[PDB]
Amino acid sequence: PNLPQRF
Amino acid sequence: NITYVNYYLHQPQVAAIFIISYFLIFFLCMMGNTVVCFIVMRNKHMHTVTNLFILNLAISDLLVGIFCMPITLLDNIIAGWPFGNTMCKISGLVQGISVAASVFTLVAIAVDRFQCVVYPFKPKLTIKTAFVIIMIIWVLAITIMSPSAVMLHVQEEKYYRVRLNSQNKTSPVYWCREDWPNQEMRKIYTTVLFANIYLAPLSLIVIMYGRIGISLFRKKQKIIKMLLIVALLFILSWLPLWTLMMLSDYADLSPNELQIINIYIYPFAHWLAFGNSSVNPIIYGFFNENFRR
Amino acid sequence: GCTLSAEDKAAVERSKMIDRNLREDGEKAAREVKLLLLGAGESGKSTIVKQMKKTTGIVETHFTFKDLHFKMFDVGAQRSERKKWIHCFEGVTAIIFCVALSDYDLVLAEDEEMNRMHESMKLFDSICNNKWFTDTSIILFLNKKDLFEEKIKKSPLTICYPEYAGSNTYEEAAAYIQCQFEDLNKRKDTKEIYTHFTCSTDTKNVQFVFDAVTDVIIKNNLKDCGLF
Amino acid sequence: QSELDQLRQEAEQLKNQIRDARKACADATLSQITNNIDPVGRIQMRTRRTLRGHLAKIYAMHWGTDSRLLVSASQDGKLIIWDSYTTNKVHAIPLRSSWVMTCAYAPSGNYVACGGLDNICSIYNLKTREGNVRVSRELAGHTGYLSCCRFLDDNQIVTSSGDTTCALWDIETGQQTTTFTGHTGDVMSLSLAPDTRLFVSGACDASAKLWDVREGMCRQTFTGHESDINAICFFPNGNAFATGSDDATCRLFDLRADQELMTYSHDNIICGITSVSFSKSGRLLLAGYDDFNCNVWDALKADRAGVLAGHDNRVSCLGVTDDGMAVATGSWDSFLKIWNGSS
Amino acid sequence: ASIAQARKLVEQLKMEANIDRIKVSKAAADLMAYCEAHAKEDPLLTPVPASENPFREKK
Amino acid sequence: VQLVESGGGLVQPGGSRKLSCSASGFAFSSFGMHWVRQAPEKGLEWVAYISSGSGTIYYADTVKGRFTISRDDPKNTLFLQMTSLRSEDTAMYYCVRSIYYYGSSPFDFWGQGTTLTVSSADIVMTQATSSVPVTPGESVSISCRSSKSLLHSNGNTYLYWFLQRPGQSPQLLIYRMSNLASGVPDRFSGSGSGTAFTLTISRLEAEDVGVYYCMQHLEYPLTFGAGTKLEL
Repeated sequence: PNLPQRF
Repeated sequence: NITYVNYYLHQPQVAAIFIISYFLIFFLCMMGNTVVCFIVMRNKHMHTVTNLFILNLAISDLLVGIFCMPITLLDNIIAGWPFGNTMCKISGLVQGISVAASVFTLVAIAVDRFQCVVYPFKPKLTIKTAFVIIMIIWVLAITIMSPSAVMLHVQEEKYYRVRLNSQNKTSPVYWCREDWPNQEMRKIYTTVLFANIYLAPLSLIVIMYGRIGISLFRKKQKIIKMLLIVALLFILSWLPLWTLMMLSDYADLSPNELQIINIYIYPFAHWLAFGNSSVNPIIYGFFNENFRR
Repeated sequence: GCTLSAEDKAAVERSKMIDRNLREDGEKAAREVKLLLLGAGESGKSTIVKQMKKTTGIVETHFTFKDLHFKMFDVGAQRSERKKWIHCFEGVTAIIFCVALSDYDLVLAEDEEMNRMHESMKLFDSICNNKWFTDTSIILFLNKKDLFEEKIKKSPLTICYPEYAGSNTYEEAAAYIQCQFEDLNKRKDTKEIYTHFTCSTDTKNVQFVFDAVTDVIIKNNLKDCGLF
Repeated sequence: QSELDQLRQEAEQLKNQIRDARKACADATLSQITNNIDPVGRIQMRTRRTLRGHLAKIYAMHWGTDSRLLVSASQDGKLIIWDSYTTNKVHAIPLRSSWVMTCAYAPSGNYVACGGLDNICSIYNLKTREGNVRVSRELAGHTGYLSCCRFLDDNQIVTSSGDTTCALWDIETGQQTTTFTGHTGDVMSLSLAPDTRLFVSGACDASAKLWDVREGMCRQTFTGHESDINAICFFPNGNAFATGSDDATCRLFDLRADQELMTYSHDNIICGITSVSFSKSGRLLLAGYDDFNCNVWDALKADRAGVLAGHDNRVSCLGVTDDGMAVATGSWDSFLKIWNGSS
Repeated sequence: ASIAQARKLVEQLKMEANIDRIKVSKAAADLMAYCEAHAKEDPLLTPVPASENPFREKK
Repeated sequence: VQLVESGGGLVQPGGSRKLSCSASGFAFSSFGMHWVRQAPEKGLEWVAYISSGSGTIYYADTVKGRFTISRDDPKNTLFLQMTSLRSEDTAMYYCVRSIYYYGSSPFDFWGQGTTLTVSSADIVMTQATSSVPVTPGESVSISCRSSKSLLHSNGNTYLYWFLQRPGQSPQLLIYRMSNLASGVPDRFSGSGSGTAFTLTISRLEAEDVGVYYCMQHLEYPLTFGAGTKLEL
């Protein structure tokens, strides 16, 4: 899936 | 069963929240920062040395506005980064540089504020010293972030797929996730970042503004309120962020949990995170009156 | 290339040395508070001069108190137009004032019913509302409190301030003259008037000067750094 | 009494006779005669050099005889001798009193003078075998503050103070050779004739007076102004001089005519004039104002020929070199700028 | 009692009133004559080429 | 104004020595110091130079590295740390003062000098004449030439004229080829265009007999001429 972009 | 998700990662009605909220934060984080740039290039007494620091924060917030929040804007409603791998890594690196630079100039502005007040007589600085600090901030914004850009590239989900909006047909997804060959060590790189970017800055911003508070009472209540408001902003506006990203390398979440948070609550988290950059110019411009004149 | 002869390079070195000496002297001078002693003819000027510590010009008395070296400037000898030399004192951190309390009953030397206390009030108006001093805090010192105490016992202050409807005790009287000398300020937003009656001892008054200058440098540095 | 009233009436009659004589000698205004001359273009003076190093308000400056060395005082307790060609600092004179209000340079290039609220004109020696600048003599005797000092030679200096007096000094003896009295207000600026036998002094009483150095007697009085005269400067020819007031008007008077010739003023100009200096040919009447710029005036047509706007504060100094090569402007921002006309 | 001051003032005025004065036209003619005669010798009024300019920025 | 130097004497070759120049009566801090050596019965030769504040230090080609020059401003003393001395260093060393600014007079004062005895691109200076017989009351001229034109672009010509009376330290006569020093009578004058420079001594008398030296100051490796000897 997708892990939101770090900061 | 290859996961055929819908192209629209949210409900078309739900996406309204994302678009509208990010539009609100975008309009002000862009216009206010452009004006803050203008106000420093408008008068001869803006050629002073503190305005170098407020320009540091203004440029940092301008980069935040231009890249970072549009970056998360794309990431939420629509599927994997369509601009390509190179663009996705460049955007992700700008994100980190901007965030680190913003927190570092908050610390530096607090340093400058502290020295001016706690010790009445002090040859605090000059163009050279403060400029050096500006560049130091920038180096550290790149160096502490270097391990971030060290491993990014594009994770080709493949196992996951997309119902292409044209005809709701199969479309393998390739999100811009971090391609870490040593993923195991990164479970503590985030821990070091948590300290270095939230607490060490939070610790400092606490001590210096606090000491200013004690020294000043030893008419002007607006600046006392300013101190507390700025402290609380960084206390509870970047608060859920580190909580969330740390949670990833810490106690694992349920599958349904991880889904719910990472899909809906994390965009809200980024809203709060970019809220610091969005609220920085109003705060540091109208709280002062050397610009309000 | 360089296009500089030997003598040109040596002159550049001498210029750099002179600039370094100027920078060091300016650094020493900035960490040194400047006070301007203004006031009437003999409105407790001498007493102030004694306790704080060739040609009829500026008299610079220097005194130090806890690593805060001061330079206090007595300019009561220049019998010339004040508007022609008061512009030199722009960066002054204080405009320390000395007003005599016994002037309420006394009359000016050129007797025309001109109260000496009223003359001190007139002088205060031209310095508290002068065009140059917009951020300079006065350290007004109401001198000769003992004489006022003795004089107020018989002579009523009404002859000085008719409107005054208090008693004939030092308390109310002083409170009233302090209020009168403090209300002439028209720019209360920027500056302040730190009042204080001069004590008989010569040890506690200089503490008040220390405190007042500390507050004013704190305010100056704070506004220069930028908080309001 | 009766005698005092009679003397006052006699003085009034003398003033009326003088005014009548001046009116009789007044046939045509100077503008009409110079109405037919070709007007100058737009003077476009630009900053050729800048001189940094001062840390406070520059109050006075003076050019040397060689048109290359300049000396400026800046109330920081320093008298810096600059090399205008290379910006290099020749010397740095420490000052006992940091309230210097005037400075001067001897025509021989050996001495520099300064003074201020200390009522003391300090003569400094630059050509000493020791290599450092020493105090040759501290002239004392003036009750009021010193406003301007100028060197006649290496042994004579003429100073104007705030005690309504002008004095001529002998630096070797240290005593006032002659004291010039006659002013009712403070004398604020004086300028010496090129031939060094006469000098004008402008006072706070809105009048300009010509003095004879040897005779020690006021020869003429010049009135017409409405405020204090803060600047003065002889025409190169020596038959005229220009005055600067706080009423925002610069005026040119003629010595032989003993009357006003032309008034230099503009509607948009409301601040006073601090310093005034003529050019080499006398065509340009450079004047520094409090509105942060120096305005170039056509000395024969009362037409603003240009503006020298590069300073962030009030212009307090001005000086045109002996050869007319460049002009120097000092302002309270601790900056001296050398200006020259673009080819 | 200011009598000496008044006598000094009247004597000074009497001295100042005896000076011969030329017409303003003659003074204007002299001023114009000097301004024209020493023209083209004033670097500021009439600029000189950069070759002979010692304050030139090119240096 | 008075300079005294000490520390000289007979030295075994290959050893070390330390010369000191004591300054008195003048601001030593604002003055740059030079060392000028004079071999027995030979011409002058520049050794070292230290600028005011110790900013820059230069040396001669024949003594680079071995010699160490330093100053102590608080105590008003100039040093010259010297090691590995050869037979060519036999000379009597001088302590020369020189301040540099517009109108300055470099090489104005020359110390008495301490004696020492042991048991290219440089602007060559040529003094074709070596001995000029003179008579009192007559006008004599001395010629000195340079390989490279000394006229710099700023209008200055850096050639200095020196006078070494017998048994005395040299005194400055003409600096920058036209300006007369302080204390030297008006009878001395110099001229020249860019390479040939002449010094005219009108109405020569006693106390003028000696050796005249011409020195350049364009490039820091200063070179002194062979020197002309005036015989009475």
